[PDB]
Amino acid sequence: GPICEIDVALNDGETRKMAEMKTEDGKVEKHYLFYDGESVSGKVNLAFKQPGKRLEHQGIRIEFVGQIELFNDKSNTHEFVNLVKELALPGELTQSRSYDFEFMQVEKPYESYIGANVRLRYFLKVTIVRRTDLVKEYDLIVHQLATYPDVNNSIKMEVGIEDCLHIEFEYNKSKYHLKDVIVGKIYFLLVRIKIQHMELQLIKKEITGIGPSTTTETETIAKYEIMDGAPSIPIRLFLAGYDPTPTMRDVNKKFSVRYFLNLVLVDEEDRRYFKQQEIILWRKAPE
Amino acid sequence: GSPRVVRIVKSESGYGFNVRGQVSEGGQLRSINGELYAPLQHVSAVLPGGAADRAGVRKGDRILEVNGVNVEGATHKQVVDLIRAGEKELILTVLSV
Ligand SMILES: [Hg+2]
Ligand SMILES: [Hg+2]
Repeated sequence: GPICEIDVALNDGETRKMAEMKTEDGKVEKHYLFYDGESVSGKVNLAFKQPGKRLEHQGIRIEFVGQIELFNDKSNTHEFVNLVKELALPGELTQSRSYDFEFMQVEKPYESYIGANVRLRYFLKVTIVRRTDLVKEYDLIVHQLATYPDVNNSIKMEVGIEDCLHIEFEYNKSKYHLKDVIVGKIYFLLVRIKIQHMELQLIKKEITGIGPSTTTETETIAKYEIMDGAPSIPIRLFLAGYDPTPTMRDVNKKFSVRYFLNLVLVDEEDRRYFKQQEIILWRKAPE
Repeated sequence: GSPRVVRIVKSESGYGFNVRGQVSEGGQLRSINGELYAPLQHVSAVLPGGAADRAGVRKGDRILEVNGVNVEGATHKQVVDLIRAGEKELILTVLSV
């Protein structure tokens, strides 16, 4: 076509904050950050390469879209959120033009999630309806905030065979915020048998199924190598160095993301012991 | 659903309204009128002609404060106990449906 490019410029501009999501490659991508209920407003700038050049179009649109995209191949894709703003009726453009848009209080229920088997995305999409329409997408990030009291639930998990070997792990809460510290103690209540190796691991389970069809991808956020072995021990796990996401549960039934503490132990007999507990992560407001 | 104040003068037996909502403390921050709030209790029932009905409390109203005390995130018992202070005038700050 005759357009050099489609530009989307938010009003918030310099002042509005930005966030970084990891792409599939692992490069950082920076985008403007929004919350539930916040307005999305700006300008759409269309530039012709050459002025006085008629373009006949069926329409000019901008949309705000919250998308869930499942298994990487299409098309289980559905838009839980869709707003439309018509910038121009069927007609023509002979010269660069700059449209205003404003979506007034925009539901953004879910935090953007880029996953191996699922993607939840928000974007502004400029569409020029022709003849194959011209499309431009402008990526937005949404964070889900929450609030919980500072108290100690003092959960514990144990790895125990019976009378001969017993190991207890005790930590302060079942719900941690994204910059929180997990505070723990590993009690050796009983060791009739030497311990070859002990691990504490923080892992994420992304469950990306619909109905009977179900799939789990597991990743290990952290490892605490308590014992190379073999001879209680205080545990402090600092969530802020890492890059976890809040717990996301049954999001549109499409997927869930959950976080677990695993206590893994290996004895002198090379027998493995495993105990797993779920913890809930949340994002504390910036302010 | 912009926030407004409501003054309910105890009449006879009750304030003439009921509250339902979450048992847990805290929760997600969601927008009401583009403004973010922790989960809120709401008015489940209003007794017709009762003291809350005259004061202009409407069904569905979500309680942001009780006598100026913010109750975002509060459990159902907390709010209910706070309403039952027993004081003859109750002032609510509510977010209408
Ligand atoms: Hg250009
Ligand atoms: Hg033994």
